[PDB]
Amino acid sequence: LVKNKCVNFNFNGLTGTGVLTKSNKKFLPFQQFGRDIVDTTDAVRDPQTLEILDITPCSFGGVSVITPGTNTSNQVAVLYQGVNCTEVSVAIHADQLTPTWRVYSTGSNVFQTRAGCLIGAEYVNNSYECDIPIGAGVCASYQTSQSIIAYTMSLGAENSVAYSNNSIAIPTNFTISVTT
Amino acid sequence: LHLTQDLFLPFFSNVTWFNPVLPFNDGVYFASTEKSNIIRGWIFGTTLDSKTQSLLIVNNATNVFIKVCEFQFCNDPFLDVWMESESGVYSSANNCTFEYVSNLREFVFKNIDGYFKIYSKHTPIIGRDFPQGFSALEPLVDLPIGINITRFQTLLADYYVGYLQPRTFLLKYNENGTITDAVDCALDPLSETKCTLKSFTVEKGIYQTSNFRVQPTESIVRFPNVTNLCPFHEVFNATRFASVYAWNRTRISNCVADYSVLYNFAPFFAFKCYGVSPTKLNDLCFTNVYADSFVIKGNEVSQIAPGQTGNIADYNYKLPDDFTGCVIA
Amino acid sequence: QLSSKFGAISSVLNDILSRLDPPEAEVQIDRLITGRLQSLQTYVTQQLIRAAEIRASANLAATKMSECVLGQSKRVDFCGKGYHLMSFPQSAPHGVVFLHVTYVPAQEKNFTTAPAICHDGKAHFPREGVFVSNGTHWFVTQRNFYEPQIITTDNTFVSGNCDVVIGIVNNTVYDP
Amino acid sequence: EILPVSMTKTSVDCTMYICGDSTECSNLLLQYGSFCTQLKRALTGIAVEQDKNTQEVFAQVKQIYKTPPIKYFGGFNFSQILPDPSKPSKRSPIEDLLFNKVTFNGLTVLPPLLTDEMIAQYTSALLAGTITSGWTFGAGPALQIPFPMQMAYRFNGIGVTQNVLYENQKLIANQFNSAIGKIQDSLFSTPSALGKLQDVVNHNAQALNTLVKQLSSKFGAISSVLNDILSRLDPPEAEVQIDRLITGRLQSLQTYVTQQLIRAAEIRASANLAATKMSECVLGQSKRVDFCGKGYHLMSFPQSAPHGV
Ligand SMILES: *[C@@H]1O[C@H](CO)[C@@H](O[C@@H]2O[C@H](CO)[C@@H](O)[C@H](O)[C@H]2NC(C)=O)[C@H](O)[C@H]1NC(C)=O
Ligand SMILES: *[C@@H]1O[C@H](CO)[C@@H](O[C@@H]2O[C@H](CO)[C@@H](O)[C@H](O)[C@H]2NC(C)=O)[C@H](O)[C@H]1NC(C)=O
Ligand SMILES: *[C@@H]1O[C@H](CO)[C@@H](O)[C@H](O)[C@H]1NC(C)=O
Ligand SMILES: *[C@@H]1O[C@H](CO)[C@@H](O)[C@H](O)[C@H]1NC(C)=O
Ligand SMILES: *[C@@H]1O[C@H](CO)[C@@H](O)[C@H](O)[C@H]1NC(C)=O
Ligand SMILES: *[C@@H]1O[C@H](CO)[C@@H](O)[C@H](O)[C@H]1NC(C)=O
Ligand SMILES: *[C@@H]1O[C@H](CO)[C@@H](O)[C@H](O)[C@H]1NC(C)=O
Ligand SMILES: *[C@@H]1O[C@H](CO)[C@@H](O)[C@H](O)[C@H]1NC(C)=O
Ligand SMILES: *[C@@H]1O[C@H](CO)[C@@H](O)[C@H](O)[C@H]1NC(C)=O
Ligand SMILES: *[C@@H]1O[C@H](CO)[C@@H](O)[C@H](O)[C@H]1NC(C)=O
Ligand SMILES: *[C@@H]1O[C@H](CO)[C@@H](O)[C@H](O)[C@H]1NC(C)=O
Repeated sequence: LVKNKCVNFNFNGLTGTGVLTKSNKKFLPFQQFGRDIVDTTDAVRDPQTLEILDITPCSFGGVSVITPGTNTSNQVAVLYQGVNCTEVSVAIHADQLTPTWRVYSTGSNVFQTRAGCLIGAEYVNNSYECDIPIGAGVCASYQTSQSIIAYTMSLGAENSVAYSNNSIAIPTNFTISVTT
Repeated sequence: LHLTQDLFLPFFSNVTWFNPVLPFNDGVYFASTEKSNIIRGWIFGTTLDSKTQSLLIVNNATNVFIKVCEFQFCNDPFLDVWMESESGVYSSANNCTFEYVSNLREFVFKNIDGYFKIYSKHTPIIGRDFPQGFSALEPLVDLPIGINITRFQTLLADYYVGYLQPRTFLLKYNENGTITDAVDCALDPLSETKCTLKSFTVEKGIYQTSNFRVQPTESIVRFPNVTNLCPFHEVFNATRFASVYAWNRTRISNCVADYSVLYNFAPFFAFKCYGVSPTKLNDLCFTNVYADSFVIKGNEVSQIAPGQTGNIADYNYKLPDDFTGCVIA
Repeated sequence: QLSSKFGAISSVLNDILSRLDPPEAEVQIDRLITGRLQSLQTYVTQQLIRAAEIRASANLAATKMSECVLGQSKRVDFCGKGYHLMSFPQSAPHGVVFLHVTYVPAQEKNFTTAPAICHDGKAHFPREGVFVSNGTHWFVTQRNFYEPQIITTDNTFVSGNCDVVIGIVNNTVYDP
Repeated sequence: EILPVSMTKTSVDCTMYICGDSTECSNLLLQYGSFCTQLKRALTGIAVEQDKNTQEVFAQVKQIYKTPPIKYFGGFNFSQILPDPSKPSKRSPIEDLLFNKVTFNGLTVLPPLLTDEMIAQYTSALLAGTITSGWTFGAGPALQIPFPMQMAYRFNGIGVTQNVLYENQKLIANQFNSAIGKIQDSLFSTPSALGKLQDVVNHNAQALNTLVKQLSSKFGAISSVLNDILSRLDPPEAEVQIDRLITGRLQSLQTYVTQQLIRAAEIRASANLAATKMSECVLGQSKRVDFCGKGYHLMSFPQSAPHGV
């Protein structure tokens, strides 16, 4: 029996694919399988060790691509959605991935964010206006040498109004503007 | 801009640069760069024993004469400084079936549905370095050979060999009809958004594309704890057996015919299973199997078989025609 | 989508007829008919959904024309970013373009304020302006453009005596 | 007043839904045309519109304003709405109460572009500009003005002279404070207050549950599992059953997408109304009857909420 790894399992003629982890659900002694609210077999019991064994689905998501434009350059960045960077990296070092081009550049520079795993850009501690939205507050831009970087979006400058109990401000000039 | 899916030579693939017998894997790409005309053509077939017609594609003097024949010369070859002949690679010849008459000589050979497609392109480049750039290959001729070819060679008296894979390509057609550029849909992430957008120019932004999936690797099988077993020690290692006329009909069960213990305990000289294979007997277990206890002579066991006759077969124990079991002595 | 087989023999009408018996051609034509009917239904539904949005946009455009072109609107950030003045329409393919003229102040300047003024035991309030001071003297001005003026009786109105005003000042209110 | 602003963003993959890990089913889907690409296009359009709605509603200020060290505002408290710098996420108490009252096969939920803290910062900047500058920061540079003077201007916009506010300052401040205090108790005590916001989430959950539930339907076929059907009988009958199942699942997907489009249009209309209400009631004083509240209007303060304002 292999746990915490993606395998093909056959339990008493029940076949499937997934990751088998320890669970805490308590079956009754006459029950064998377990089912979710709709159809899926969420849990299963080992016929020999009599252990509750959570079947968990494989990881999948989008492979959305970030590019700065063909006219400017040719470098790109790849975002894997809804997966942590330990895996995917593991599934690259040991294959078993769907996209056949596999390795983009590796070369360290892997950033982990709430949207997913970002490969091909370096996170910076600066902050300014967003150019290419990515996920939860993380944006990307192309600057120089030249490479693609990711940072934290800035909502704008910080201005503090000098409030006072007896202070007022009155304009002395105006401007006429035309908008479309 | 047309998107098509067919067999092609992948971009930036591995190419061997050089009479070995190169396998024919669903078409090959050939490019010969010489002016001495040493490479006189190709041979195609599987065995060259008058079973498959050896495709003798020879460009003798001016234009290629596709002669589907077999031309045994004498056997022993040697170097020669006219004839320019005497290749004895093959042994047997037969009758002719089809006849046809008509640097950087690059050819593409494909066969599908009994049709041999030969695409040719001849750009008279002056040089030996591998030239970069784009050159399209035209459908020079097709042939309804309707045979199978798995092996090929080259006719001697400087060349590269490649193999093709199924792939999706993006092609650009000129305002003539000429193909000027192509883009692959597997190499690089960029040349997948290019295929998705159906254009050669991509603007700044984030683009959705295909999805990734972690495929499984191992195959675990966990059947329940094995607890029951076939009672046979009492049968096949007993104290005493019975006479032929007062045979037992011992009932057995829990029997997958899983008898490997008998192989080691008893070196069976005779083992005949007239039904399914003995190796496959472990696949299905039984319920109402009966066994018999016999003590018979030596030149009598051959009588215990379906359709046989004799004293024992006619008076003591008779087997059915559709007898499904194994006899062990 | 005319070329989709929809699980049939082929996507061409004539070949299906002149290759096999009319019975199976019936089933194949029925399959193609059902597929194309579903395609048409999807197209019509999508068109209706888009038309609803375009109708909403057209109603918004008509309202904006009626309220910004034919008159001056007081709604904030409706006929432009700022204080609205005018608007001009320009035709465009399947659309309209509006040129909004607005008013934006600049060149601010601070000073010191006071809600009311006590001159003779009676609090005074501006009729239409805001009281300001440049450090030494008090003036009353507009609310969006600096224009100081001297305080006088017909510039302010009196209401009550000076016992409830918090930030009250003791300058002089002149009379003509 | 409570208004929805946006809904959850979803993405669906055809192959993992219909032809699950089957190479014999992917081929039979290519003959049905280009349904999947246009479904993906529609879903992506909905997804981007969701973020556009929030950006239009909230991002109405060029610069972020911050309140000074909180001091005497003429007697008005404002503590229940201003951010509290004594706990993570930097929310306001009413916001905390609001947040504490609101509670697979091939489907995916995408996170919003703007996090909750950014929305909180926008709300704080709007509130600071409203209470320190007034209505001027909505039409150019912000101008400082004392709060009692701002309300003296506000009364002047409804036909009441300036005498009333200055001669009744303390009473008005006490009434405002009491109303603010009672608002929290009214919201906390009444359970069925945030109903419409919960309705959107409930509808989305029901739609997803219905979509995943129909995957077990047989649709008048041999069974609802591809493996058993494949390895039991001849290729032609397998093709027929797979075609039946494919048609049923395509119908389910089409129904789901159409429902999502209609609901998205409704939420778009609601978001446009909310943006108009913000721009006309918060950045200025409105003369429209029963638009910024029942009775003559004075002010307005926004508060963030899950998928709404
Ligand atoms: C068949 O049965 C006989 C009788 O029980 C077995 O004989 C014994 O074999 C063991 C082997 O270690 C000896 O120690 C005993 O002395 C033998 N018999 C006695 C007197 O107890 C025999 O091994 C069995 N074998 C098979 C084929 O199952
Ligand atoms: C604004 O309101 C808050 C809460 O309504 C006031 O904070 C309370 O102050 C009293 C003092 O009498 C304490 O007993 C309470 O414990 C405080 N509440 C909390 C939650 O700590 C605050 O004092 C008010 N502002 C002013 C200026 O009085
Ligand atoms: C990282 O990836 C692992 C995969 O084993 C996952 O369990 C975990 O939740 C991810 N995140 C963190 C913070 O570890
Ligand atoms: C005038 O008001 C502005 C408002 O931003 C403030 O920055 C400035 O310091 C003030 N000047 C004074 C109080 O002299
Ligand atoms: C209001 O401002 C005045 C400045 O004239 C100051 O003296 C007073 O202390 C302030 N009130 C406060 C801080 O409560
Ligand atoms: C006001 O602005 C105009 C142009 O912006 C400038 O020419 C002028 O000097 C400024 N000052 C006054 C007092 O008009
Ligand atoms: C087509 O090809 C001819 C040459 O055969 C050339 O003169 C002409 O300009 C081409 N025009 C196109 C690209 O349509
Ligand atoms: C059944 O379980 C017992 C106790 O763990 C073990 O000794 C025995 O080998 C098992 N039988 C099997 C796995 O067939
Ligand atoms: C056969 O049957 C007889 C019945 O009395 C029994 O005594 C004997 O042990 C059996 N033996 C075998 C070989 O089955
Ligand atoms: C304030 O205004 C008065 C009005 O005449 C003027 O004389 C004076 O120079 C101005 N500045 C100061 C600092 O008083
Ligand atoms: C303002 O004038 C009144 C009446 O002369 C006087 O009682 C009061 O003290 C004065 N206020 C100040 C601040 O001097």
